[PDB]
Amino acid sequence: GFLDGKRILLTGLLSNRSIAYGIAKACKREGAELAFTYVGDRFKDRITEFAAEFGSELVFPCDVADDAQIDALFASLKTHWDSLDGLVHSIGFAPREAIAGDFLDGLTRENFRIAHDISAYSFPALAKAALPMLSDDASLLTLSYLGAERAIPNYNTMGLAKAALEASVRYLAVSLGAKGVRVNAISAGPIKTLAASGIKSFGKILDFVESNSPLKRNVTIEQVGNAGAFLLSDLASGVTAEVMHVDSGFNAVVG
Amino acid sequence: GFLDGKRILLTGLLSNRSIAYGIAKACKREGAELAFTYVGDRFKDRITEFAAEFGSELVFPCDVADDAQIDALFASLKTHWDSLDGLVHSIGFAPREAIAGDFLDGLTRENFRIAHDISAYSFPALAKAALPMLSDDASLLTLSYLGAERAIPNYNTMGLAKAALEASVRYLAVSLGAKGVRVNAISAGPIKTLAASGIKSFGKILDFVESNSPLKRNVTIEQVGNAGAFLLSDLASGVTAEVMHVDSGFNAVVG
Amino acid sequence: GFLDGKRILLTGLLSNRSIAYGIAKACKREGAELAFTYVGDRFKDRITEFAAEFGSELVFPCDVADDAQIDALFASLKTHWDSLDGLVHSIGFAPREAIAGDFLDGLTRENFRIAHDISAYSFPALAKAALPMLSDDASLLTLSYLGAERAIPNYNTMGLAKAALEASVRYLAVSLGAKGVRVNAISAGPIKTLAASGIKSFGKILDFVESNSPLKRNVTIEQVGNAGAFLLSDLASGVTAEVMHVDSGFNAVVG
Amino acid sequence: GFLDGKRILLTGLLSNRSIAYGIAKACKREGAELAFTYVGDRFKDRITEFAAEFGSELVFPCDVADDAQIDALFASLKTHWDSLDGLVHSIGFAPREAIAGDFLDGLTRENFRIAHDISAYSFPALAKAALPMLSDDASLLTLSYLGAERAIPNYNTMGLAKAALEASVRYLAVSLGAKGVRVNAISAGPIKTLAASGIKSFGKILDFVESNSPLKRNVTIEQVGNAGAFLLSDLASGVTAEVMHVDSGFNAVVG
Ligand SMILES: NC(=O)c1ccc[n+]([C@@H]2O[C@H](COP(=O)([O-])OP(=O)(O)OC[C@H]3O[C@@H](n4cnc5c(N)ncnc54)[C@H](O)[C@@H]3O)[C@@H](O)[C@H]2O)c1
Ligand SMILES: NC(=O)c1ccc[n+]([C@@H]2O[C@H](COP(=O)([O-])OP(=O)(O)OC[C@H]3O[C@@H](n4cnc5c(N)ncnc54)[C@H](O)[C@@H]3O)[C@@H](O)[C@H]2O)c1
Ligand SMILES: NC(=O)c1ccc[n+]([C@@H]2O[C@H](COP(=O)([O-])OP(=O)(O)OC[C@H]3O[C@@H](n4cnc5c(N)ncnc54)[C@H](O)[C@@H]3O)[C@@H](O)[C@H]2O)c1
Ligand SMILES: NC(=O)c1ccc[n+]([C@@H]2O[C@H](COP(=O)([O-])OP(=O)(O)OC[C@H]3O[C@@H](n4cnc5c(N)ncnc54)[C@H](O)[C@@H]3O)[C@@H](O)[C@H]2O)c1
Ligand SMILES: Oc1cc(Cl)ccc1Oc1ccc(Cl)cc1Cl
Ligand SMILES: Oc1cc(Cl)ccc1Oc1ccc(Cl)cc1Cl
Ligand SMILES: Oc1cc(Cl)ccc1Oc1ccc(Cl)cc1Cl
Ligand SMILES: Oc1cc(Cl)ccc1Oc1ccc(Cl)cc1Cl
Repeated sequence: GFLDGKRILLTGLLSNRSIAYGIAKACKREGAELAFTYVGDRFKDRITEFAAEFGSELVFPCDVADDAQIDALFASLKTHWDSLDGLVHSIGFAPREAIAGDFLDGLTRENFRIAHDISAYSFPALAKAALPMLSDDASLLTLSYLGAERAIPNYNTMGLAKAALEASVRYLAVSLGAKGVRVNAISAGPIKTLAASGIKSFGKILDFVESNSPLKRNVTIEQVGNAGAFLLSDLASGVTAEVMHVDSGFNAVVG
Repeated sequence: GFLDGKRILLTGLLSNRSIAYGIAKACKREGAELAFTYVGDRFKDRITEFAAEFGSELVFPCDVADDAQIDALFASLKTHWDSLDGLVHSIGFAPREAIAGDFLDGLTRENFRIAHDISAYSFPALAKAALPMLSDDASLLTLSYLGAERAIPNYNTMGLAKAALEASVRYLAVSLGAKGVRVNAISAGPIKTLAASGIKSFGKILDFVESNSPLKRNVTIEQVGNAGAFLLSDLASGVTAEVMHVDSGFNAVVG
Repeated sequence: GFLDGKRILLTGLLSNRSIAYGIAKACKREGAELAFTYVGDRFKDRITEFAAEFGSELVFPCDVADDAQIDALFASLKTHWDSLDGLVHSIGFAPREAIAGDFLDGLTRENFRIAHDISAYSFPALAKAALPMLSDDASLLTLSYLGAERAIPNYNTMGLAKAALEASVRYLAVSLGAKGVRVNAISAGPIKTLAASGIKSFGKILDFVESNSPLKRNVTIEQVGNAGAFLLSDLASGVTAEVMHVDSGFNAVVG
Repeated sequence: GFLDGKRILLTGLLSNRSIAYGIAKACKREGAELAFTYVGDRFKDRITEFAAEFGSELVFPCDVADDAQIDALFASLKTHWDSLDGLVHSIGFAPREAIAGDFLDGLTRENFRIAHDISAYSFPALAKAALPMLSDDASLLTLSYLGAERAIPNYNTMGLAKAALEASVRYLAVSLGAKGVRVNAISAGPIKTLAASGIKSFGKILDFVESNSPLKRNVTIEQVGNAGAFLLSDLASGVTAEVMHVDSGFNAVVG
């Protein structure tokens, strides 16, 4: 495949419906060696099964809230890999009331801090931590959503963080571009995942996109996965600082 | 003027070259009643002179880092005004190494938190706090910069925060829109202010914009001031969730 | 008013519900001297009444399809005015099948040519013809629609033309910017006008915008009129190459 | 490869330096069957060599200015293929004075018409003509430039046309989306091609992009070729109505 010999670290793989899971499957198919992260002592079993499922024994704990675990992540990976080719940032979180009902109702300084801490800062944080062992043609990938660019019901505080996330894609691309590293994001359409359950009336969003998107259909973690695999490969060596919509074209219309 | 009888609160007035100062002058000229905020026990004298200069006795301390001062601000304002017609958010801050040289060099979880805390969160924070005494045709205004949408040298972490700020403009517009309140931002071109001094090689930016902007000239706090006065007025009752460029058109070209 | 002593030529005034009519009323109120154009020998009477209604005797024929009438327009205006301060381009047209049903169904080389000829080319064309008699602080204004940036049902070929129109705003801004002339567009929300009648299911669009816009209301020619007067005035001397949304914020949300 | 069994028609292949040539090479590598078009009785020899070079005997004349040749193109192709999987629109033209010096100097109704006729209309025109023989998972691709979104020196009239082209990408995506057809564009960075020679001071642009792009390097027809191959493949089945930048990230920065 077009990822033969590429070593890729994936975050955010929580279940077999996770976006990170879709990307992992596509990357393995295209011939990459994978490494995974998990959050919390408990999930170690579930993620190891997933890793083994993709032919990997490399799993590392990393709660992006903790600077310690982040530095430890790449110190540990370095004992197995001396060169990192790909990094998949598929991580997001906000207190649930900050993504429910009215934007102001759920707004608190703490909710704001957490949402941006975990959903935005973590990307460039991981990048900075990985820099020393990044190959010269390395590719960094993150996941964003249309809510960053336009106001979407219930998305609220998460929207602000995503806007920051996308801005970081650009500033990262400039900082790491000299070395030859590319940084991109995929703005994915709605997908029924674990995290998606916390967004109020997510079903309304799925129905609406299926009805109004140009392709009249929702996207899959396979379609997002393939797009991700492409951006991580040398096929996209001309692409950086890009926010690529994988949403059946929904962003481009007025529903 | 087109602001006769409007009561407007302005933050960020620090010196006579401040953007907030430009907006203040324009609003007064168009007939508004002004109120001001200052940071730190010390600046009370300097801001009181400015307030008097605009025919106001209303100055209140407000460090947007402190929830207490924010709640106290509108509690105090309520003893003078029972109705707030306008709110000007002209506030920004990041640790200086976070806006110097390389994006990653200046990136730390703390620098990130501070920048977003003060430059982004504070806007919707003030909005939420002012909501109870906001008129039905009230208008909220904030200041942003091209660095949110494109990667600008040295702007770094501030770019991420501004992106979040612009996103909050949209989500605020939806939340307060029902009541009839409008929320907008002005994306101002570079202006030699106090804060601007902290941006490395700011002079290079001024020269470049003057040379490459369609109008071949930099903007003034009077031009930003007038635009702000417009957006705060009923003349712009059809405008909300808008990021208006006041930058001599620089954003629309490739220099 | 903030347009005292400004001489402004308005195209597109067809009925008292026209956007151009809204702009004219606002401009007169703020103290401008107005001049008007009409299409076809017949409408001369109706437009002269309107002109008189705004205290003007200056009406000139100008079918923007004809280079002759365009050059003649400013030759004639020059006999009354030696200096033009403002130009309002409120003109649009496409064959009706090109803005009905399916995009491809209504697509023909001729329909394409006409739509772009009248709706896009005419703006920079009028600009070029007016250049010799334009003041140094002159302001040019055109009207666009969200359909240029996103696909809107039935707008079809008109969307392509508007996209070109908005692009011309930018290139015009660069070309005339040196002299000191500003070029802008207002992206207006849906308004029940004569032309609007030709857009299939225009009523559905009005209802949708009223329901989903942040301000939960449609815009008026008065609100667009005021925005236009602002952009035409020195109050907006810092603004050029801008496409300003006057649509109750509709563009910024997902409905 | 990921294009095994796909039948793709390519326009715009003029020299081994053409963008279409880069795309052709990448598609063949990934396993597609190719067909080519040429303009003018004369170039038939040169294009047949190129086609043979990619293992194809299918070349058809098509001057997109002529409705006749366009209809004849797909009538002829239908005798060899009963199903078209891909269409590559790599065509552009404007009278040379329309892309030299000042925007207004080169502006004439005729120059405007031609530029939009050949560079914008031709895309949806070809699409409509190909519709009857398009497969349900077909993918259409066109080439655009940053000049559509921002004012670039000398690009002038071409910028307007590209803006229209990108708008057509969106309306096309909606019209053909129901059937399952995807429509996308690649916004390519500057590449030294035949057409590029007609843009005044093209060398200045190449140097500037190489110096200021995040990757500090210009792009190749191979990099654009790969991106194009991706968008034409099922790997990108989640992507439509997208304008993908392949420009080393240049668009995302301020140089
Ligand atoms: N699911 C969708 O419809 C959709 C659409 C667009 C964008 N996205 C974005 O895609 C990304 C991945 O979400 P998903 O939908 O694949 O979901 P998912 O819920 O299956 O996984 C989200 C992951 O985030 C991780 N995470 C949360 N807080 C963390 C922390 N403090 N430290 C480390 N990891 C943490 C979880 O462990 C989990 O693996 C998120 O940024 C989400 O906003 C999702
Ligand atoms: N100066 C420019 O060229 C320029 C360009 C675009 C945008 N902006 C934005 O305009 C706004 C005004 O900045 P300016 O350049 O006019 O500068 P200025 O330095 O005169 O004012 C900035 C203000 O921020 C205030 N501030 C900082 N930390 C604060 C805190 N914790 N609590 C409350 N207030 C705090 C300061 O007291 C000061 O009054 C900022 O948001 C800035 O990003 C400025
Ligand atoms: N009404 C809306 O909802 C809306 C929304 C967005 C944009 N617009 C834009 O507003 C502008 C004016 O539309 P309106 O709604 O005020 O309409 P209106 O229907 O009352 O007027 C249309 C105008 O087209 C002009 N016109 C047509 N062919 C012409 C030609 N060959 N030469 C000169 N003038 C010609 C006429 O003078 C007429 O006044 C158009 O560019 C339209 O696209 C309208
Ligand atoms: N080369 C660049 O730097 C660059 C960058 C971005 C976008 N583009 C776009 O890419 C496309 C191809 O440009 P290129 O640089 O690969 O160039 P190229 O000059 O080698 O090819 C341009 C093609 O236009 C075609 N063409 C011209 N007039 C035509 C007509 N009347 N009918 C049909 N076809 C006609 C010719 O077949 C020619 O091969 C154009 O749309 C151009 O705007 C080019
Ligand atoms: O960004 C998302 C967008 C959609 Cl449409 C669905 C799920 C998303 O992902 C999240 C949603 C809420 C929280 Cl709290 C965390 C995450 Cl990761
Ligand atoms: O945002 C700005 C943009 C420009 Cl071009 C110039 C000055 C700006 O204002 C600031 C810059 C840096 C910091 Cl830390 C704080 C502020 Cl208020
Ligand atoms: O552009 C418009 C957009 C809207 Cl929502 C309503 C009216 C518009 O104006 C026109 C619409 C169609 C044609 Cl043929 C001509 C014109 Cl002037
Ligand atoms: O769009 C382009 C952009 C660049 Cl940077 C270089 C070449 C381009 O393509 C053209 C430019 C001018 C003409 Cl007349 C024809 C074509 Cl095909």
